[PDB]
Formats: sequence, C-alpha cells, structure tokens
Amino acid sequence: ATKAVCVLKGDGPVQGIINFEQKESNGPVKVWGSIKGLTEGLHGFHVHEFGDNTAGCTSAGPHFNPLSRKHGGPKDEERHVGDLGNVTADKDGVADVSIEDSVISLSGDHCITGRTLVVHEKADDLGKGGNEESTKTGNAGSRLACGVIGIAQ
Amino acid sequence: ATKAVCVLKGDGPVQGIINFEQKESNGPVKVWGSIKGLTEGLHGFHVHEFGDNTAGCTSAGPHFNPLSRKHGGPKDEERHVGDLGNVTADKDGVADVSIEDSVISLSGDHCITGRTLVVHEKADDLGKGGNEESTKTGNAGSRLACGVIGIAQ
Ligand SMILES: [Cu+2]
Ligand SMILES: [Cu+2]
Ligand SMILES: [Zn+2]
Ligand SMILES: [Zn+2]
Repeated sequence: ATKAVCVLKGDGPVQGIINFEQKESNGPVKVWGSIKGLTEGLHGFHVHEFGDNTAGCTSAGPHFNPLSRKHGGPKDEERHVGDLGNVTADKDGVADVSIEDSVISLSGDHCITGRTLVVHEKADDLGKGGNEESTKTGNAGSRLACGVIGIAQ
Repeated sequence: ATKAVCVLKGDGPVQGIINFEQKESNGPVKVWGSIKGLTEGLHGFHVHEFGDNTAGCTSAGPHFNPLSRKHGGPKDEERHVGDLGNVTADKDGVADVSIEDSVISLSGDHCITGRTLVVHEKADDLGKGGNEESTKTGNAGSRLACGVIGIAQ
C-alpha cells in the first residue's frame, strides 16, 4: 500500500494527525485520524493546492481543483479533487476522522501528496449555499490548522 | 517551471524557508533560501525519505535513497538521492543556502516533494569518515530542524 500522513497545526489550539492509505493505485484512499481543539460541530476539511506553509495556512492557495470543477461535497460528481466535506467535533472538541474517498489519490499526476490539508472554522455547505462563495469554497470560514501531506512508511 | 518549498522548524531556534525550482523536468533543481539560528560553520543538509513529522524530525526516516547506494556528497556518483551535502552558516548564524543539484528532482522517481528536508547539528563528512556511520549518514549528528517539502507556485 501507498501511505501518507499529515500533521495539522495552526495559531490556535487546533491540532491533529491524519493518516492516508491507498492499497491500489487505482483504488480508494482511506483517511483517518483525530483533530482536537475544535468547537463542537461541523468543520470544513479540504486539500488545498499548494504545500506552501510559508504564510501558515494562508499560502496554501485555493482548493485543489485540477479538473476545473465547482466546489462540492465528496460524494458529489461536481466537486474539486480537494473536497473532503466536513469532519465533526464532539462536545470535548475532538473530531475522529474515518473515511474513504475515490477521487483523491496518493499517486499519479494529480496526487494530493505534497499539498496542504486544512481544517476550517465553520461548516462547509458543500456548494449548496446558494451564493457565489458557496460554489468556490463552501463558506467554511477561516483556516484553523493545516499541514503538508507527506509520504509515510 | 516546477516549484516546491519547505518551512524548516525544530525544537530549538533553527528555522527557515527553502525554495526549490526546476525549469525543465529532469533538469537541475535550484535550492535556495535562508536558515537562521544555526551555529557558525557547516551543517549537513539532506532529503530524508518520509514526509512524516508525527514525532518531529525523528520520524522522517533515513536519507532518501531509492537506488540503495551508500552515503556521499552531492558531487559523487555514489550517493543517496537525498545527499545535498553541507550548508554554511555565517557568524550571525545565518545560512544563505544556494545549491544546484541534478540528482534530486521535483518529478519522477527521484521526486523529493512530500519528503522531509533536514538540517543537521554538525558537518556531513560526505562519506569520507572511514566508519560505517559515514557511509550511512555522514556523521552529521542530530536533526535540528526539518519540514515537509510541498508543491509551490
Ligand atoms: Cu479548505
Ligand atoms: Cu539528514
Ligand atoms: Zn472545494
Ligand atoms: Zn545520505
């Protein structure tokens, strides 16, 4: 299997470790881990285009979107490659993440490795918000923590 | 023109930003930027295999070595792909890095994106130290700072 990992950090208390595993190059990627320090509720979760943390999360650029589609949720046909939807934090501020996605990959010319994973302030509306910002970012607010997705053993 | 970037951080004061540019695929990669907080003199500078910062720099693994060679300096045919030799810090503790290397790449099998750049405690002996450690790590000592190399624009 191909594996990757990401350590999420920011200016506040949000931090976490997210793991990625892809058994076959043309198969789905399992994404799992935990993020703490979040307000209870939904938080947008995206792969942004650049693995550039020189300005913290601010330098990561827009959602990763090599196919030039509009913003959506992970189960929508119309979505950015980087659209991983929402993670849910419990009353203790911990979001346990455990999903599978068939659009992102850990290899090939469009691979998320070397790009930035970001967890957001607010819920991602999955492009159903009914305004221009919705079909661009999902209105998920500020970038609370992020990290570069790296190759793992 | 392919570009990558890395923010170096550690447990101590060593920090900086290193840029990578490769005008042509399979062409040389220019590596440049500024690292501060170093002791004056030489410091080993390598790409390590894993972009895993879960345990700080320790989890980066060994030098990136897809061809299973012994450790050397960047000018040697016998070297790891990740062997970028030394960088030099001035009397103010600043290393104004400027390296050109044709063995690392920002694409293909020798791609370093998604892996970890590490700057070391001591000089890399470039495989000339006459012990087993020299042909593994260059005897460069501890990992002072590191970061995952990400895709840039
Ligand atoms: Cu995002
Ligand atoms: Cu090293
Ligand atoms: Zn999106
Ligand atoms: Zn080496």
